[PDB]
Amino acid sequence: VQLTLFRNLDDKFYLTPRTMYQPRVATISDFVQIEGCDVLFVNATVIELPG
Amino acid sequence: VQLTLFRNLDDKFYLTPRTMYQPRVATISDFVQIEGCDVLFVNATVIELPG
Ligand SMILES: *[C@@H]1O[C@H](CO)[C@@H](O[C@@H]2O[C@H](CO)[C@@H](O)[C@H](O)[C@H]2NC(C)=O)[C@H](O)[C@H]1NC(C)=O
Ligand SMILES: *[C@@H]1O[C@H](CO)[C@@H](O)[C@H](O)[C@H]1NC(C)=O
Repeated sequence: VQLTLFRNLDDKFYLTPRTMYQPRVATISDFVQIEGCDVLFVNATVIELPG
Repeated sequence: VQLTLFRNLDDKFYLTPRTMYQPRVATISDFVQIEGCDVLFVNATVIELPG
């Protein structure tokens, strides 16, 4: 919960801390899969998902 | 070590915090592999291991 998720120009997902701006490439081990969604989530397909 | 491991009704492994009951599915990235076993470990086969 200490990381922020954003998107670069090429629409790749990146993570950064909030203490300093040190962006890194988001991988599949950085996420937890849950049943429901949210209205504030970003919509993406399996093609654009993190590797 | 802040998470508790348990089994759901379909014999699938789940992890939850001990501050609130917020269960989530356990993945292989959540585990550390060691040589030995204790007597209080659940017996399982490679087939029924977390995805
Ligand atoms: C997990 O399986 C192991 C392997 O069978 C069990 O260890 C055996 O325990 C019995 C008593 O229940 C002993 O008589 C055997 O000698 C043990 N075998 C070995 C190879 O150590 C273990 O008890 C099982 N654990 C659980 C929680 O069911
Ligand atoms: C995602 O799609 C849903 C419908 O499935 C829509 O209501 C929502 O506004 C979309 N969200 C974004 C961020 O585009």
